Amino acid sequence: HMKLSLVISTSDAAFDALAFKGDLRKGMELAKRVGYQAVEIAVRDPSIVDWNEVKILSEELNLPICAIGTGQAYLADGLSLTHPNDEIRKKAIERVVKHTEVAGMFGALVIIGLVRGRREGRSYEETEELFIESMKRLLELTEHAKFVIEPLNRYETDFINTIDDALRILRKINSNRVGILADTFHMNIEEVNIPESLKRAGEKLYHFHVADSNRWAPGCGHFDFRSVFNTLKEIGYNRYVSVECLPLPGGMEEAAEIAFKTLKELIIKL
Ligand SMILES: O=C(CO)[C@@H](O)CO
Ligand SMILES: [Mn+2]
Repeated sequence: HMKLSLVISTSDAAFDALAFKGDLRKGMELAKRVGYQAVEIAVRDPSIVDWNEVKILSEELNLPICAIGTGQAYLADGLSLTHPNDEIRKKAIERVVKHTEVAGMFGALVIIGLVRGRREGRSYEETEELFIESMKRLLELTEHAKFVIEPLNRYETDFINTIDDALRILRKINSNRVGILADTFHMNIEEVNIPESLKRAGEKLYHFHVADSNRWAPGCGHFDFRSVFNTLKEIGYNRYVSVECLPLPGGMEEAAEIAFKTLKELIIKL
């Protein structure tokens, strides 16, 4: 009952509103043509996008938006939920609230990846406490939003690198509106035994990102997707499997097609 989704890259609408709209339309039409059941997007600042135009596009194509990424809020705007400057922490929370407003229009998950920030020379314990405070604030501020924490590899952050790191935090937050997003590219570096890590996540696995070991289309590296999909079946995972990969080999369209074929075969034989 798993469903396949495609992450589509979009230009920043502040830089070029027409480019954003063009990228989005092209990406959603590509997704539908290949066979994906939903798309996933990433936006830096939701306040500059016309979301009713996006919803019309989603309706016309019968293509839901299943998740909204937030990482550029950190990479471009320096906003972090654990920033040592409480003013920036507040601005980060305010930004992510705007992401939840968009997510509510689509029934989408809000991804908490890089926007959580890094240790920045501090103890893990302090960073974790600040993060939990910020997540609790986000939950107090929202009635329906659902969040997923994505463990990322050591080169992207030193805060939450493993599924176990995230499960520990979920137990402290204590809300079913926060779960885990596992990403096979990141797990290939950070997890000891990936099937075991996913069993530990269990019901807390709310979303799934796939890319091969080199972050190319699934099928084009050496990651063992077979064992992963066996485990997803065993834990009863029935939500989205979202392709978040480099446009390789051979560009965005070719990568999306290769990814779909690889994943579809695994799912159907499972
Ligand atoms: O995996 C992610 C976002 O899901 C980060 O590495 C940024 O691409
Ligand atoms: Mn990811």
